[PDB]
Amino acid sequence: VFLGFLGAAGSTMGAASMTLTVQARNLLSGIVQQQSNLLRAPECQQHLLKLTVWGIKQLQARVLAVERYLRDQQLLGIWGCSGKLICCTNVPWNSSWSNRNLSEIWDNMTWLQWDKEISNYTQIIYGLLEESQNQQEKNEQDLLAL
Amino acid sequence: VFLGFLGAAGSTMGAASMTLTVQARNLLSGIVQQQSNLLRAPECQQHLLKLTVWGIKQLQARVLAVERYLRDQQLLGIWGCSGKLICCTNVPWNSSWSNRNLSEIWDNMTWLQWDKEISNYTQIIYGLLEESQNQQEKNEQDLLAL
Amino acid sequence: VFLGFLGAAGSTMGAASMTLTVQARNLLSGIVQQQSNLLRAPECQQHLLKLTVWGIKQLQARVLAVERYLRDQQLLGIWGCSGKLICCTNVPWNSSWSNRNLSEIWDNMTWLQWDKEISNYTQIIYGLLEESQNQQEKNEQDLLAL
Amino acid sequence: QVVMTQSPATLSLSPGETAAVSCRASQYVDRSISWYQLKTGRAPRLLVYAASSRSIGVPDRFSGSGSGRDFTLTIRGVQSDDFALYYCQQDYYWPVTFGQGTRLDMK
Amino acid sequence: AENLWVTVYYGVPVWKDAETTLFCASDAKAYETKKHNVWATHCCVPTDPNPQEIHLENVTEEFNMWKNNMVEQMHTDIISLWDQSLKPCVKLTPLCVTLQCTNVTNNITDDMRGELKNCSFNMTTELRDKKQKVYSLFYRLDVVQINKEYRLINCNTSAITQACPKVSFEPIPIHYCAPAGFAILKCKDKKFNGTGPCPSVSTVQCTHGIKPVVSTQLLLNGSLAEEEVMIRSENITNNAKNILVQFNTPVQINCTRPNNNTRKSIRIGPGQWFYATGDIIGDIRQAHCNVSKATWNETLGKVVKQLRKHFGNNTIIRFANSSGGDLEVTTHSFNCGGEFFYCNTSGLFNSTWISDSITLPCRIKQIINMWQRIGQAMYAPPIQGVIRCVSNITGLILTRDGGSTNSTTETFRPGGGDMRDNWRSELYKYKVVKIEPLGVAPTRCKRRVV
Amino acid sequence: EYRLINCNTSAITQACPKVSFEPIPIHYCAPAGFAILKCKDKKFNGTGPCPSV
Amino acid sequence: NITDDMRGELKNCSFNMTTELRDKKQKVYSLFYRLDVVQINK
Amino acid sequence: VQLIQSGPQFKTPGASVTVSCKASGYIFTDYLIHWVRLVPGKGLEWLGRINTNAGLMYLSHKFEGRLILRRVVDWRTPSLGTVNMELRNVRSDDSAIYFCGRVVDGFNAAGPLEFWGQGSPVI
Ligand SMILES: *[C@@H]1O[C@H](CO)[C@@H](O[C@@H]2O[C@H](CO)[C@@H](O[C@@H]3O[C@H](CO[C@H]4O[C@H](CO[C@H]5O[C@H](CO)[C@@H](O)[C@H](O)[C@@H]5O)[C@@H](O)[C@H](O[C@H]5O[C@H](CO)[C@@H](O)[C@H](O)[C@@H]5O)[C@@H]4O)[C@@H](O)[C@H](O[C@H]4O[C@H](CO)[C@@H](O)[C@H](O)[C@@H]4O[C@H]4O[C@H](CO)[C@@H](O)[C@H](O)[C@@H]4O)[C@@H]3O)[C@H](O)[C@H]2NC(C)=O)[C@H](O)[C@H]1NC(C)=O
Ligand SMILES: *[C@@H]1O[C@H](CO)[C@@H](O[C@@H]2O[C@H](CO)[C@@H](O[C@@H]3O[C@H](CO[C@H]4O[C@H](CO)[C@@H](O)[C@H](O)[C@@H]4O)[C@@H](O)[C@H](O[C@H]4O[C@H](CO)[C@@H](O)[C@H](O)[C@@H]4O[C@H]4O[C@H](CO)[C@@H](O)[C@H](O)[C@@H]4O)[C@@H]3O)[C@H](O)[C@H]2NC(C)=O)[C@H](O)[C@H]1NC(C)=O
Ligand SMILES: *[C@@H]1O[C@H](CO)[C@@H](O[C@@H]2O[C@H](CO)[C@@H](O[C@@H]3O[C@H](CO)[C@@H](O)[C@H](O)[C@@H]3O)[C@H](O)[C@H]2NC(C)=O)[C@H](O)[C@H]1NC(C)=O
Ligand SMILES: *[C@@H]1O[C@H](CO)[C@@H](O[C@@H]2O[C@H](CO)[C@@H](O)[C@H](O)[C@H]2NC(C)=O)[C@H](O)[C@H]1NC(C)=O
Ligand SMILES: *[C@@H]1O[C@H](CO)[C@@H](O[C@@H]2O[C@H](CO)[C@@H](O)[C@H](O)[C@H]2NC(C)=O)[C@H](O)[C@H]1NC(C)=O
Ligand SMILES: *[C@@H]1O[C@H](CO)[C@@H](O[C@@H]2O[C@H](CO)[C@@H](O)[C@H](O)[C@H]2NC(C)=O)[C@H](O)[C@H]1NC(C)=O
Ligand SMILES: *[C@@H]1O[C@H](CO)[C@@H](O[C@@H]2O[C@H](CO)[C@@H](O)[C@H](O)[C@H]2NC(C)=O)[C@H](O)[C@H]1NC(C)=O
Ligand SMILES: *[C@@H]1O[C@H](CO)[C@@H](O[C@@H]2O[C@H](CO)[C@@H](O)[C@H](O)[C@H]2NC(C)=O)[C@H](O)[C@H]1NC(C)=O
Ligand SMILES: *[C@@H]1O[C@H](CO)[C@@H](O[C@@H]2O[C@H](CO)[C@@H](O)[C@H](O)[C@H]2NC(C)=O)[C@H](O)[C@H]1NC(C)=O
Ligand SMILES: *[C@@H]1O[C@H](CO)[C@@H](O[C@@H]2O[C@H](CO)[C@@H](O)[C@H](O)[C@H]2NC(C)=O)[C@H](O)[C@H]1NC(C)=O
Ligand SMILES: *[C@@H]1O[C@H](CO)[C@@H](O[C@@H]2O[C@H](CO)[C@@H](O)[C@H](O)[C@H]2NC(C)=O)[C@H](O)[C@H]1NC(C)=O
Ligand SMILES: *[C@@H]1O[C@H](CO)[C@@H](O[C@@H]2O[C@H](CO)[C@@H](O)[C@H](O)[C@H]2NC(C)=O)[C@H](O)[C@H]1NC(C)=O
Ligand SMILES: *[C@@H]1O[C@H](CO)[C@@H](O[C@@H]2O[C@H](CO)[C@@H](O)[C@H](O)[C@H]2NC(C)=O)[C@H](O)[C@H]1NC(C)=O
Ligand SMILES: *[C@@H]1O[C@H](CO)[C@@H](O[C@@H]2O[C@H](CO)[C@@H](O)[C@H](O)[C@H]2NC(C)=O)[C@H](O)[C@H]1NC(C)=O
Ligand SMILES: *[C@@H]1O[C@H](CO)[C@@H](O[C@@H]2O[C@H](CO)[C@@H](O)[C@H](O)[C@H]2NC(C)=O)[C@H](O)[C@H]1NC(C)=O
Ligand SMILES: *[C@@H]1O[C@H](CO)[C@@H](O)[C@H](O)[C@H]1NC(C)=O
Ligand SMILES: *[C@@H]1O[C@H](CO)[C@@H](O)[C@H](O)[C@H]1NC(C)=O
Ligand SMILES: *[C@@H]1O[C@H](CO)[C@@H](O)[C@H](O)[C@H]1NC(C)=O
Ligand SMILES: *[C@@H]1O[C@H](CO)[C@@H](O)[C@H](O)[C@H]1NC(C)=O
Ligand SMILES: *[C@@H]1O[C@H](CO)[C@@H](O)[C@H](O)[C@H]1NC(C)=O
Ligand SMILES: *[C@@H]1O[C@H](CO)[C@@H](O)[C@H](O)[C@H]1NC(C)=O
Ligand SMILES: *[C@@H]1O[C@H](CO)[C@@H](O)[C@H](O)[C@H]1NC(C)=O
Repeated sequence: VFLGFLGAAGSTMGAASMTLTVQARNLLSGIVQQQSNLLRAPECQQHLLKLTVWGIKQLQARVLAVERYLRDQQLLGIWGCSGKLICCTNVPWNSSWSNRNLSEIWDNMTWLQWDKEISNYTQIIYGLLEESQNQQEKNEQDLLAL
Repeated sequence: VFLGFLGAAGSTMGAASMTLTVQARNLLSGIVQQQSNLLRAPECQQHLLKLTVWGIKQLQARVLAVERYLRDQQLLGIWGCSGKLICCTNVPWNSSWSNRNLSEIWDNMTWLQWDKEISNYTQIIYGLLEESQNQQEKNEQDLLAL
Repeated sequence: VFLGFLGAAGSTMGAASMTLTVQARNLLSGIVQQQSNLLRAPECQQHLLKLTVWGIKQLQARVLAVERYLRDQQLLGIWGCSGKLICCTNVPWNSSWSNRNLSEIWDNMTWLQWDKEISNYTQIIYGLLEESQNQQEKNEQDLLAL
Repeated sequence: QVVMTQSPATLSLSPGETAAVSCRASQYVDRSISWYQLKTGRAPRLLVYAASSRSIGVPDRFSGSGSGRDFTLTIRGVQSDDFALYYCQQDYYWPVTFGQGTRLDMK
Repeated sequence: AENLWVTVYYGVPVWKDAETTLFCASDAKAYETKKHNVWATHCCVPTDPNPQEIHLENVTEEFNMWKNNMVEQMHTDIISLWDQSLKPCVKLTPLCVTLQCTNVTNNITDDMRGELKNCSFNMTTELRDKKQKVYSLFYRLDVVQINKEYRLINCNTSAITQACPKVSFEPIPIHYCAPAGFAILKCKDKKFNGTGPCPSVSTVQCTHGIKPVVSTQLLLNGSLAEEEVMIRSENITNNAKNILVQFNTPVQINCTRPNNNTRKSIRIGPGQWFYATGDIIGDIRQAHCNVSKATWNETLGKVVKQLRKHFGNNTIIRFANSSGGDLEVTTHSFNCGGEFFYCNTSGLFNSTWISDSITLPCRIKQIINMWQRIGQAMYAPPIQGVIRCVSNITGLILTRDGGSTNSTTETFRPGGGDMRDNWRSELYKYKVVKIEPLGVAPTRCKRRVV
Repeated sequence: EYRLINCNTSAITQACPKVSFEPIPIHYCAPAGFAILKCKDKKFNGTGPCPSV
Repeated sequence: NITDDMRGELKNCSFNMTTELRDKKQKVYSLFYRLDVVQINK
Repeated sequence: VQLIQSGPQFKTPGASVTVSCKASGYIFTDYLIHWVRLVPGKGLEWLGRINTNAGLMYLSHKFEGRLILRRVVDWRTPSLGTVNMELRNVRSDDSAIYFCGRVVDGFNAAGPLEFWGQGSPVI
């Protein structure tokens, strides 16, 4: 855990796609989330009760990490990707959002650069992914299929 | 998000089944759960620390939304529906719980009316769904299958 | 719910594998997590606000149950088991971790005894399960498959 | 009470010579005898916990012996550092009692 | 060596010992209408709906009542609730002034001579330019003679607060309940001595109801042993450790505070009130407790019979009274009908075992230091009328002196010790464990890649 | 000779001179998982089966 | 025994302080640094 | 393990004298604490012992009406605590060096003393 947390950040999209579990494992487990799960009492805890302001700040940090995690999982569920780090969809690429070939982006761009190129199309793409899944379920409820 | 949140409430069960992502998206995202995830500090936060009672009420609301969400997801997992908004099971309908044909309920009833008709059979049905999944796993652990 | 919560604890691994939903259902639902979800206000709540230390202790207990649940679910997701109480993997057994035949462990050992026999190989096994899933995804991204 | 009597009242010897202190109980005390080394300006040092069994930190110059009523403190290569008072302590019946004590003098 | 693969299971019935925070709950029946009861307000979560208990066939588990973190937690939470309920009360700072005191001689019996002092003083008033002359009776144990001039004892070290007159510290039973993800295991063997490999274990949702009664020497209103008197200790041969003795039958004790007593309130400030003790109606006599004599004979015969199993069946066992330099180490301390009693038990622990009723005189106090703090003190308001409590003695706290003489005897005395020994007498059967649902094992299946 | 009225029963605090208790409008908002339903009928008397929600 | 560089640096102040028993007063004194006090109206 | 005693005292005959011993570095409860008086012209005399957990006093039968032992503990801090001594009706016969000491581990039912203080002394 955290042995190369953002190690692929400067690498290409292709190479970086091979380290996806590395970042996923660090979204729900900060130091305080490890101390909170010791078999022994952590001892510190009395401090956070005697002084309730510190107790509240710690809980807010823990609750937020959980809420952010769950929201990303909910979107993957809605889009039809329950689990999987990499999933294919039926939404075609518009070639307006970005107009580059596969041999250019997977080999020459980093994920940070990509993110800064299509950031204002994010909501359009997410909207289409949701519509696609709804259409798929409508087709599933037809026993003659395709 | 929230552009027709309960819009299908007065519609029939059939039509309403086509809007399921609309309600699902609003279970983990109230206004305070959006403000809490800004890149900038929300600014308000000092108020909730200076006066710890308000800080606690806000956390209780956030924790509860998460717990309710997770409990529903756990039941779907137990019943054998990981993900999916609509899933088929192997539990037969009893015709005691409700005794109507498909052409009557999917076209003439709303979900609110349905809920008020079979509410005291809810636990029986949930119990059967769990038993069904356990039986399925017992059959899966047999390499000769069916 | 909780009608035989650890009832299989003294039973064999084989028999105990048939009660897995029994323990799973009790990880997110303690008494306070039921009282918190009443349609009526619980009434007690004012106590936990007037005296903020008790309010904080209760939230810490609730947040922790959620964090522990989610971490186990994240590991199952990473290892390629989204949902399911029982899942097969591609990691071979080393026969160093434990060197017993199937007819000995499934019929004569309890899960507690097993846990005390291979506890210091837990991290090795978990590491291998993650590597296996990453290798599987690398193979999936090949349209000629196997 | 159980009275302890030490003998001789005094020892007279040179460093490198051996030394011993006898102690006798007026009543049977089994193995409940301990020994102390006293010097002016210092609290008593415990040398022996019970009968023959020596305390922690004490050098091999010391050991004890005896039982019931007849006890001895044994000192081997006596050092100039050992020219101290010695006391026999009874710890079987309550109150804890001490003998009169003995003294190790230089020639 | 079989060709097996790793199979992952979730929901496996496995656990580890763990420390955590229990949340407490109560039976919301009669206790629900108590309203101002401290325990009925805190342990708000309703429980005991015919609660579940699940027998675990073939589970043997290690228990150790002397290292049980549930007791330490109970102790800490009791202290915190007491401080929280006293924190918002009046704070009687203005009372530490010179008092002018004389003896109460008004129809006092011989045993009450010098016990009560009639003290007058100059108190502050609600309007801040006036003073008033007021008086109150005090118990001898609450005052210090200085230089007829007296002061309250707690002047050198602390302010004295006043318990709020409506707050009731009545020890109604409470239950400890595990948070989700944890479980409480209970040891069911009869004649379990507090440690080791208990072969009969069940899980519970919550503990049985426990009354948080605070006392010294004699444990009141606890549970009883199932079959025989039990003697438990961390180490029975070490005369430094306390021995907890659990009776298998109760001994009934009747405690009273005679003297009709009245109460008056005095404004000390703007809505700030002090409760004074007014003249006693009727005559003046000592508080006392009554223990049946035959019963407090039969039950010692049982204790001795069991002590012989550890000390020798040819050993003489004698009981003797407490000896020490304080009140808190020699008496039986308890709260009765709201007032604090310090009773003399030398009339009980006086016998030698070689193989009507007992009246215990008792003194009372209004200024209580509580627990083991040096600063912090509480004034217990007086209660009008007379007080009568009927309680069950369910166990003893005993210590040994050490060895004695060659006659081979042992002497036992009422002990002292930390308040935690009172909770160890009820929570000895419970252990808290963390549930760990993931595990792996060899099987013949292999993930089929599709 | 006079006294302030609140002497027999309580201390009197003082509102802080900079604190303004001006009733600016506020809105009540539902937490996630809950919703607020509004009755739109004109001439609604406070009770019963409101048909426009 | 003050050096030249300490002249006027320390003040020896006596005053009527409250006591633990609220009907008495006590006369006590403490040294203070010049920078901690204000001369008004010794 | 350290035992720290208070300094020397002088008292008017008939007055009481109180001395103390602060103990630290081992658990205060457990390990009985004993008091021994040293008279240069007579030898050592045991006065009594105290059970620091229970707060119980055991005395040599010479001093039952004269000597009181007390202890102070705080469950918060197990490694620290004190033992106090009060001796009433002090006379010139009581001129002595008063010592505090602790029993050898495993001997609470007895009284060999492994650790010692400094000696008050009194008059
Ligand atoms: C539960 O609590 C009890 C306490 O109540 C714990 O028991 C105690 O355990 C410690 C060990 O940790 C023992 O310490 C050792 O004692 C021996 C001496 O033992 C003999 O003499 C005893 C004298 O007692 C008298 O007084 C009592 C009280 O009034 C009377 O009742 C007696 O009758 C006597 O008059 C006697 O009691 C002993 O018998 C008892 O114990 C034996 C088992 O040991 C039983 O069989 C008997 O039936 C009976 O119950 C016995 O006759 C000392 O010699 C030891 O010192 C050596 O070892 C030390 C180790 O640290 C070392 O530092 C010393 O320097 C010394 O070393 C010597 O020996 C070494 C051997 O390896 C050599 O290498 C070394 O060079 C040197 O030569 C030690 O002090 C306590 O005695 C014992 N207390 C009691 C009361 O029994 C028990 O452990 C606790 N249990 C648990 C689970 O926690
Ligand atoms: C071991 O276990 C036993 C058994 O539970 C326990 O004994 C019981 O202790 C409680 C607490 O002291 C006793 O309860 C009190 O009883 C008196 C007497 O009432 C009798 O008469 C009425 C009819 O008039 C009957 O209904 C009743 O059953 C009795 O027969 C009551 O007067 C007490 O009420 C006052 O104090 C309460 C404090 O909690 C208040 O909540 C209540 O509102 C009352 O206060 C008000 O009135 C007062 C008088 O005017 C006034 O001074 C106050 O300011 C306020 O305005 C209370 O109910 C119970 O009877 C005992 N049971 C038995 C069999 O004796 C032991 O105490 C326990 N041992 C230990 C060590 O814990
Ligand atoms: C404690 O001391 C107070 C005094 O500080 C005692 O109260 C006093 O009692 C006397 C009678 O013994 C009262 O005097 C009489 O008053 C009546 C009128 O009520 C008058 O007719 C008689 O001739 C006589 O003067 C006195 O006023 C009263 N003082 C106060 C302040 O109440 C109190 O009784 C003592 N209590 C105890 C238990 O000792
Ligand atoms: C940082 O950039 C350099 C330069 O583009 C990367 O270097 C490549 O490394 C691979 C693996 O060793 C070689 O096969 C390539 O030929 C190298 N490129 C060039 C132009 O020589 C380096 O890998 C990048 N860092 C990371 C973490 O990806
Ligand atoms: C509210 O009820 C009306 C009446 O039943 C629904 O009207 C139907 O609308 C569909 C779509 O335009 C038509 O094909 C049907 O013929 C209409 N029904 C009738 C009887 O004329 C209306 O859709 C309902 N509202 C919602 C949200 O479903
Ligand atoms: C506790 O152990 C006993 C003894 O091993 C188990 O008894 C078996 O029960 C099954 C079902 O009734 C029988 O078919 C076996 O023949 C019994 N075994 C023997 C040796 O007779 C008992 O089931 C175990 N408890 C649990 C919960 O599994
Ligand atoms: C209340 O205060 C008054 C003074 O305001 C005390 O009365 C004086 O006491 C002193 C001795 O301390 C005498 O020398 C005065 O002559 C007394 N004056 C009067 C008018 O009597 C009074 O004793 C105080 N009361 C109490 C109960 O302490
Ligand atoms: C409770 O009873 C157990 C036995 O059931 C005691 O444990 C044994 O004690 C003897 C010595 O008397 C040892 O030889 C055994 O090896 C111990 N057995 C085990 C499993 O530990 C235990 O000491 C008793 N507890 C108390 C406080 O008296
Ligand atoms: C404890 O027992 C004594 C008897 O020894 C009780 O005192 C008696 O009470 C009755 C009724 O008031 C009187 O008639 C007797 O004269 C009293 N006897 C004596 C010797 O005083 C006492 O009431 C009992 N205490 C409790 C709490 O019940
Ligand atoms: C404690 O008080 C109870 C009363 O509450 C006493 O019990 C009564 O005893 C008499 C005989 O003297 C019987 O006639 C009554 O029927 C009993 N009453 C009840 C309710 O049981 C009890 O004896 C007293 N205990 C002591 C030690 O004095
Ligand atoms: C323990 O019991 C003894 C009696 O066996 C009490 O001894 C009496 O103490 C008083 C002073 O408190 C003396 O006036 C008596 O003369 C003593 N009696 C005898 C026979 O000498 C001792 O006080 C009791 N201890 C406690 C704490 O109550
Ligand atoms: C505790 O109670 C006992 C028994 O009543 C008291 O011992 C008696 O005290 C009186 C003096 O009030 C003596 O005349 C008796 O001779 C004593 N009895 C015995 C057997 O010696 C004891 O004093 C009380 N304890 C305290 C601290 O007051
Ligand atoms: C402890 O028990 C003894 C008896 O073993 C009590 O002493 C007796 O008291 C009666 C009066 O009730 C006298 O007639 C006897 O002569 C006394 N006998 C002896 C040997 O002294 C003693 O009072 C009891 N102690 C307490 C505190 O009650
Ligand atoms: C003293 O103990 C007795 C015996 O346990 C208690 O009386 C029993 O209480 C239970 C309820 O917990 C009832 O089911 C039994 O029927 C009662 N038995 C009898 C013979 O009445 C008694 O309540 C206890 N006293 C106190 C003050 O707690
Ligand atoms: C403490 O208070 C006393 C008065 O209670 C002060 O002494 C008086 O001071 C005034 C001037 O302010 C003189 O006129 C009086 O004659 C003094 N009276 C006496 C008895 O000396 C005293 O100065 C104050 N002390 C301090 C250090 O401020
Ligand atoms: C949309 O993103 C592109 C990225 O190349 C940027 O140049 C453009 O200014 C963005 N549009 C707006 C309105 O910010
Ligand atoms: C069960 O539900 C039906 C719905 O039609 C209702 O009429 C009936 O009264 C309910 N039963 C009970 C016991 O409430
Ligand atoms: C590893 O587990 C085995 C279980 O049989 C145990 O015997 C061994 O001591 C453990 N290794 C270490 C270093 O604790
Ligand atoms: C008042 O108490 C003292 C002891 O403090 C006593 O000497 C005096 O005689 C008592 N006076 C009366 C009247 O009882
Ligand atoms: C502290 O208490 C003692 C009595 O133990 C008393 O003599 C002394 O005067 C008190 N201290 C103060 C400042 O009043
Ligand atoms: C208590 O039991 C002993 C047993 O030896 C007996 O001698 C004594 O008389 C009994 N006491 C009473 C009051 O029955
Ligand atoms: C005390 O300080 C003042 C200045 O505030 C100075 O004028 C005066 O001379 C000093 N007195 C002495 C004795 O130093």
